[PDB]
Amino acid sequence: VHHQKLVFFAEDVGSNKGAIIGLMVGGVVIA
Amino acid sequence: VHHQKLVFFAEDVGSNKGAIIGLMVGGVVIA
Amino acid sequence: VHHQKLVFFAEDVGSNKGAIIGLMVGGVVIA
Amino acid sequence: VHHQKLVFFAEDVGSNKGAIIGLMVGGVVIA
Amino acid sequence: VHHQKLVFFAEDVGSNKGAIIGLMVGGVVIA
Amino acid sequence: VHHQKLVFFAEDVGSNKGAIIGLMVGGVVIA
Amino acid sequence: VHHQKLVFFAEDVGSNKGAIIGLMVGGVVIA
Amino acid sequence: VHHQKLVFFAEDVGSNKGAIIGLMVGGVVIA
Amino acid sequence: VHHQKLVFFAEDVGSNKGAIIGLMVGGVVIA
Amino acid sequence: VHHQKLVFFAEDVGSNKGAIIGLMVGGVVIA
Repeated sequence: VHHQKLVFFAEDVGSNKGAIIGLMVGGVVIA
Repeated sequence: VHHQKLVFFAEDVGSNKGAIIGLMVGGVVIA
Repeated sequence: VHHQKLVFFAEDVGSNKGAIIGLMVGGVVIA
Repeated sequence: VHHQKLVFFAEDVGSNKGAIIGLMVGGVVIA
Repeated sequence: VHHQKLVFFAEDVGSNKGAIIGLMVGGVVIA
Repeated sequence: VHHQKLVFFAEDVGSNKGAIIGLMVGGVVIA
Repeated sequence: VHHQKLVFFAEDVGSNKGAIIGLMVGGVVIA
Repeated sequence: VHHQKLVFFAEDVGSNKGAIIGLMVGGVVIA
Repeated sequence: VHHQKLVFFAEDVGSNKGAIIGLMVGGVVIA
Repeated sequence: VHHQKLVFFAEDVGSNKGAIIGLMVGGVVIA
């Protein structure tokens, strides 16, 4: 198994007010 | 198995107010 | 198996208020 | 098996308020 | 097997309030 | 003239993704 | 003239992603 | 003229991601 | 003219990520 | 003219990540 660059942002992000997650194992993610 | 660039944003993102997830194993994702 | 660029955004995204997921294994995704 | 560019957005997206999923294995996706 | 560009949006999308899925294996998708 | 309780929701609403308006005077309401 | 309780929600609302307006005078309301 | 309680939420609101307006005079409200 | 309690929240609000406006005179409100 | 309690929160608010405005005269409010 080989994980790499799960989430990619090639350009600029103005702001983040939610949840940015690459990899999770449980649950209960609420926006 | 070979994971790579699961989520790609080639250009700029104004803002994030929800959930951005590359890979998950459980559940219960609520926007 | 070879996963790559599951979700692609060639241009700019104004905002995100829901759920953006590349790959999931469980369920219970609610918008 | 070779997955690539499951969901493609060639141009800009105004906003997202639902669910954008490239690949899923379970169910219970509610808009 | 070779999957590629399952869902294509050549032009801009105003907004998304439902479910956009490239490939699914289970069911129970509710708009 | 006596306006009261133009729109009533006796029970819980799961979500709103359209337009809920009690009273309007102009037009151009688009769902 | 006597306006009161134009929009009523007797129970809990899960979320709002559209437009909730009690009274408007112009137009151009887009969901 | 007597305005009062134009928009009423008797119970708890989970979240707001749209527009909640009591009274407006212009237009151009976009969800 | 007598304005009072244009927007009422009788119970707790989980979070706000949109726009909550009591009264407006112009326009161009975007969720 | 008599303005009072344009926006009312009877109970606790978990958090605010958008815009809470009592009264406005211009426009260009973006969530």
